[PDB]
Amino acid sequence: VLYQGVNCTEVSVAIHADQLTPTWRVYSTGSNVFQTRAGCLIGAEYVNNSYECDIPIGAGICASYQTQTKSQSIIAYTMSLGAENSVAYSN
Amino acid sequence: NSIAIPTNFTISVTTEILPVSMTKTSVDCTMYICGDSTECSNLLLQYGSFCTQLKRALTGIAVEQDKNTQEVFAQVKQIYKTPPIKYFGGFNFSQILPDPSKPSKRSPIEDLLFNKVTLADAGFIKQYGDCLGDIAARCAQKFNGLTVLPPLLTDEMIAQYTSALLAGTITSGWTFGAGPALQIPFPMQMAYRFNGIGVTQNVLYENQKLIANQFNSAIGKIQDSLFSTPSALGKLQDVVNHNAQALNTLVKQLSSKFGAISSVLNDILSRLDPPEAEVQIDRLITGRLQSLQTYVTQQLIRAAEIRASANLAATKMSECVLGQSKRVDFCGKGYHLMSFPQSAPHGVVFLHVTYVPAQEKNFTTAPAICHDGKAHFPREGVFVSNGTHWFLTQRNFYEPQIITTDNTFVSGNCDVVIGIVNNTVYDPLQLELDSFKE
Amino acid sequence: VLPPLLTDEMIAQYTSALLAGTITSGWTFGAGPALQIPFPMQMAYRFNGIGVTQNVLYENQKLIANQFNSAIGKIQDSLFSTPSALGKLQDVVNHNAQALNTLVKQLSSKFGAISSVLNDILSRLDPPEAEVQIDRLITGRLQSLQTYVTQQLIRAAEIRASANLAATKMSECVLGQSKRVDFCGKGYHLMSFPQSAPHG
Amino acid sequence: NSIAIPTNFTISVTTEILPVSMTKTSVDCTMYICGDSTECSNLLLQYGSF
Amino acid sequence: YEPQIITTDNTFVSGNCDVVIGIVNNTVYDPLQLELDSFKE
Ligand SMILES: *[C@@H]1O[C@H](CO)[C@@H](O[C@@H]2O[C@H](CO)[C@@H](O[C@@H]3O[C@H](CO)[C@@H](O)[C@H](O)[C@@H]3O)[C@H](O)[C@H]2NC(C)=O)[C@H](O)[C@H]1NC(C)=O
Ligand SMILES: *[C@@H]1O[C@H](CO)[C@@H](O[C@@H]2O[C@H](CO)[C@@H](O[C@@H]3O[C@H](CO)[C@@H](O)[C@H](O)[C@@H]3O)[C@H](O)[C@H]2NC(C)=O)[C@H](O)[C@H]1NC(C)=O
Ligand SMILES: *[C@@H]1O[C@H](CO)[C@@H](O[C@@H]2O[C@H](CO)[C@@H](O)[C@H](O)[C@H]2NC(C)=O)[C@H](O)[C@H]1NC(C)=O
Ligand SMILES: *[C@@H]1O[C@H](CO)[C@@H](O[C@@H]2O[C@H](CO)[C@@H](O)[C@H](O)[C@H]2NC(C)=O)[C@H](O)[C@H]1NC(C)=O
Ligand SMILES: *[C@@H]1O[C@H](CO)[C@@H](O[C@@H]2O[C@H](CO)[C@@H](O)[C@H](O)[C@H]2NC(C)=O)[C@H](O)[C@H]1NC(C)=O
Ligand SMILES: *[C@@H]1O[C@H](CO)[C@@H](O)[C@H](O)[C@H]1NC(C)=O
Ligand SMILES: *[C@@H]1O[C@H](CO)[C@@H](O)[C@H](O)[C@H]1NC(C)=O
Ligand SMILES: *[C@@H]1O[C@H](CO)[C@@H](O)[C@H](O)[C@H]1NC(C)=O
Ligand SMILES: *[C@@H]1O[C@H](CO)[C@@H](O)[C@H](O)[C@H]1NC(C)=O
Ligand SMILES: *[C@@H]1O[C@H](CO)[C@@H](O)[C@H](O)[C@H]1NC(C)=O
Repeated sequence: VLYQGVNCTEVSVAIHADQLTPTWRVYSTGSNVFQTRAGCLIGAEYVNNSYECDIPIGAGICASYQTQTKSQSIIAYTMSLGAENSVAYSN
Repeated sequence: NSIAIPTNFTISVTTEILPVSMTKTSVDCTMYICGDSTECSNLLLQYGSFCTQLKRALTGIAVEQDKNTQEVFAQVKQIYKTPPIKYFGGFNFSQILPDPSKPSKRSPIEDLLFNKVTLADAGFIKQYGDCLGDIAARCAQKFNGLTVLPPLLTDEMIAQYTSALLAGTITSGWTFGAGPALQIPFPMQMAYRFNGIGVTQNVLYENQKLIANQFNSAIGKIQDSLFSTPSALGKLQDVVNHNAQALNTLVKQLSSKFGAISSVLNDILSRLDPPEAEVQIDRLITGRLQSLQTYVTQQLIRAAEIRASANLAATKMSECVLGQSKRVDFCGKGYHLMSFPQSAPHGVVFLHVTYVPAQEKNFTTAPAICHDGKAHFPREGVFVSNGTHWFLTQRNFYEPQIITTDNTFVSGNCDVVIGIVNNTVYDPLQLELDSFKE
Repeated sequence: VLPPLLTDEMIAQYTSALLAGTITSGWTFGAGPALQIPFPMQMAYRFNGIGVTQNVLYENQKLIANQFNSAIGKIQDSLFSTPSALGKLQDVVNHNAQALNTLVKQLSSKFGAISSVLNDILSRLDPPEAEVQIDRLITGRLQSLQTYVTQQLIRAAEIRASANLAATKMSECVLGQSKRVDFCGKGYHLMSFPQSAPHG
Repeated sequence: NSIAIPTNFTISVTTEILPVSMTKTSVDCTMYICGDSTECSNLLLQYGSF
Repeated sequence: YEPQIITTDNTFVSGNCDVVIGIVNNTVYDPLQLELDSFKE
């Protein structure tokens, strides 16, 4: 779940005080809360590895459902634009 | 009988500015019409799916703008890098290639383009701000339910696409645009572009330093022209201003009464009992419904305009940057040689490099030369006379050559051609074969 | 109704300049200074451009000139004889007249009110009732203006697309030679000539 | 092994008609809705920026 | 890729060996000169 336009601190505080209008809660532990430019993304683990964009979120951040380590989950990542190809330019 | 033929040329660089995307807005139906009011929301539900239609229209617009940006910039399958030498025959690309020393890795021209355009929305998380300002200063400041979504591609990621495209065209010309990227020395890419516009390769090789100096000067002129003229980036500022105006109008409409006792919904609920308050609320709902439909209709029309502009920009990228186009005025004014894209907020700026004839001279011409009772026509080029001798020249560059049987072709007699003139048409083999024995 | 910024005389002057440039210098004036070239040599270039050698033009130059003069006379007779040829421009005028007439006619609509005339509402009814009836007429007239403006914006977008196509046609058909099949008419493109028309 | 090749040609002239511009209009919102009526104008003011 | 022998029929001549940057030394074969020599001996 992406909470648009707010800080993750503000969302966590509202959750602890039970002040939010939705009656459902997304299970939240450390590493599962990621601050994006669009808003606070809760329920996806951010990784260093970039990939092709599958489900776009915004501001360069995309998410996908992939097998991690050993165990499938939703992850968030910075979009990869393509493979690198350095052209052997010479005179 | 008079024909004017260029004796010199200028390499000119011009600028074309096209919008690619518009700010992606999002409108909170319940908050705008019935902000934090259960009774109003319950009255709003009696109008059906109206919001849902508004939500779908605005989501479709946001997706369309992401689609337009992706189609315009993501036309290359790989991110190409330039060589570390940065030597391309003497051509200086330091004003169009990324500057590694500054954050965002944008070119000198791209930072100038970004500094010139003032962005009113600049979507990001803004809730942290709250108060302590002199005044809230917005365009709803979020509070009235109107927000701006960030783009999927960031400005840095657009700059990376532009860099990949520049590296591709500089090191491989148009080859990478139609398959694998094949390296070519830059003077040989330009020489082929020269062949593309009907001027031979030797013109470029003989004058390579002059061409490089004209290119570098033209680029410097572009940088100075954009810096000096504050209104150069008119189209992008107009797109930003129109979206800001649409949102300022939509928010300001909330202060209107539309026939109600008061524009504040809480005053209506506080002062009147349900059966009258429902009427006053229905009047306010009608006014807000009209304002939202007008706003969305204008955003859809503007979105269609942006789609058309983005489609034109992608078309120009394919035909001007990833190829060479023979369409007049498509890729700048003059004969098109090559183009370079630059990123700009909400759009793209194209630098169009063209060949422009200069310093023309008028020579006497003739449709054909009659030699031994035969009409000789050019295979390429036109016939000229300096007043004493006839020569064959290129149409786009004065270069006199001896008229020979290797440059012309023969069809018919000399009686049929109205403007035919008498001149000697040399034959190389005969002079040497006659030279060979006698 | 506001006048156009460029008057019919100014449009005629642009068309004349384009014709003089094309005839005297062909495609040259659209990409550098105008350079005079004999017209038959301009056509020889254009024929080579479409894959036909220069001698085809020169051996048959009088046939080509006679076919040209006949075709132009046929254009004048075709436009004179068939009024529907210019329907695309006439519709632009007619639709605009209808939109304006419709908007005026909307003033006579009651929109549920007892009368369409504000002075009658004010004369016969007390302020409160008059205010209700007037507010209703205001709502109906605002709805009519919103409809008119929305329709004008949609037609403006259609006209903008047409104008952009026309600008592309000027640059590629008049100020050059196009290789796009059926872009500049049926057949292999040799050349084009613009003419001014009201609203187009 | 059969190819057709023109032995003659015709120079043809055709006509393409394109709109360029539409009549430019301007609307007096107050006069249209509330022509020469003070009371109507005073109620019209409650619709803001329309 | 389809390599051919460089001859005076495949290339054209304009200018001398100085103004062109990066020119290389290679033999360009004349068709006629070889043929003329065969006509002689
Ligand atoms: C490609 O072109 C750029 C300019 O478009 C060249 O950079 C320019 O290099 C000159 C000489 O190094 C710089 O002049 C010096 O500038 C400093 C600025 O503090 C000044 O103190 C010195 O007295 C001198 O005037 C010039 O500023 C610089 N311009 C920019 C925009 O960087 C670059 O060297 C060219 N490269 C090639 C390979 O031709
Ligand atoms: C290719 O086609 C053109 C026509 O498109 C041929 O030229 C035409 O030839 C006919 C017969 O010679 C001409 O008809 C005659 O015209 C005179 C005019 O005074 C009339 O008195 C005769 O009774 C007869 O109708 C026709 O005018 C002429 N058209 C033009 C424009 O010159 C041409 O000969 C054809 N070439 C080949 C190789 O088939
Ligand atoms: C027209 O061109 C011819 C040949 O390029 C000129 O004649 C040559 O002039 C140079 C001196 O400039 C002499 O060295 C050559 O021997 C001349 N060649 C011949 C064949 O005469 C001629 O002078 C030019 N005329 C004009 C008016 O420009
Ligand atoms: C080109 O040269 C030919 C001769 O090689 C000229 O033909 C002669 O023209 C004169 C009149 O000008 C006649 O009296 C002769 O009988 C013609 N002889 C032949 C063999 O045709 C021709 O007129 C010349 N053209 C120009 C433009 O000077
Ligand atoms: C191509 O051949 C020419 C000779 O035909 C070379 O020019 C000579 O280069 C040497 C270099 O030591 C000089 O000493 C001679 O004086 C030059 N002669 C002339 C007539 O210029 C040229 O250098 C050769 N180029 C390459 C790349 O091998
Ligand atoms: C969230 O609040 C903290 C408070 O220290 C601030 O540092 C951080 O930048 C804020 N994040 C956003 C996205 O505003
Ligand atoms: C991404 O890489 C940086 C490298 O310094 C690291 O600090 C950061 O924790 C990494 N993020 C994740 C989610 O692994
Ligand atoms: C290309 O030529 C320039 C000439 O200054 C030279 O500095 C550069 O090293 C050359 N590059 C290669 C790859 O030969
Ligand atoms: C060349 O052009 C000039 C333009 O003023 C004209 O006066 C001159 O007569 C022309 N000369 C020829 C030979 O066409
Ligand atoms: C063409 O113009 C340039 C302008 O700098 C000049 O340097 C060059 O010598 C000119 N060439 C001719 C042939 O006039």
